Amino acid sequence: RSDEKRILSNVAVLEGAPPLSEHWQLFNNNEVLFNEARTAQAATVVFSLQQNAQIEPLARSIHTLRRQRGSAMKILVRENTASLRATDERLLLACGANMVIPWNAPLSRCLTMIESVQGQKFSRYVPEDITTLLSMTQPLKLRGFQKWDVFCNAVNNMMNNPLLPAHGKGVLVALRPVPGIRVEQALTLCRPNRTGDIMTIGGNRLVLFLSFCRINDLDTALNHIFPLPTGDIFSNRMVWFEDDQISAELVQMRLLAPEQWGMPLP
Repeated sequence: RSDEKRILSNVAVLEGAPPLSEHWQLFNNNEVLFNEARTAQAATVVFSLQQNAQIEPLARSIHTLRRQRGSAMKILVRENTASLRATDERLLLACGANMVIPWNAPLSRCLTMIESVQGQKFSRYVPEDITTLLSMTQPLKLRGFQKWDVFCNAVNNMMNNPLLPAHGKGVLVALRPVPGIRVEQALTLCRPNRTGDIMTIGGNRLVLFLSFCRINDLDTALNHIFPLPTGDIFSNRMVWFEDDQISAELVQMRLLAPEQWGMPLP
């Protein structure tokens, strides 16, 4: 029947202690724990975080578990060594973890937090593609059309990522089509070939983000993405190439009603 009371945990979480009840099961590492958690349903899964190199493989495992097992499972990250940055915490929580047990919390407090998550159902939306999430902490790996909010999020995660270079992150360009063309039609002509080049449609504008592109190279970039001259497709264009200008424009973009958000044609 139900595995709601079952606790699957890496050995490191109990800091040397044996299983605390008949419900606890211990695993020598996060790989064997994850493989077991794959067959669980409503169980508590407690991964151990030792070093920063484990963040991405852990993000992938949490993501796989949340998407494939559903909302009943409680997925916890026990930070054993002081390593988790605020950005990587945001990533792990967005991938499907209910809670992170920080390093400075002793074993007794760790045990209190494990009991606190019981009966808690995961109600947050988790994106299907892990690259949508990894774009929070890693350079943009998305390409092509993205829904307005997903586009806004990816560009915003890029401006706020402290590991990225301060300069030349790319160019944000909002293109307005000529009277005879709808944005949905202009979108079918928008075919970027580079990873990091994404676009969206909304409020009668085609909005592109071109990674590592200098402002002087914008026309060159646009000539490669479109098979026809951009002057024949679009009447107007608004460009932002400085971090403050891009961030200021993402604020104005986030004000667009979902009824005004466009989607690609079938």
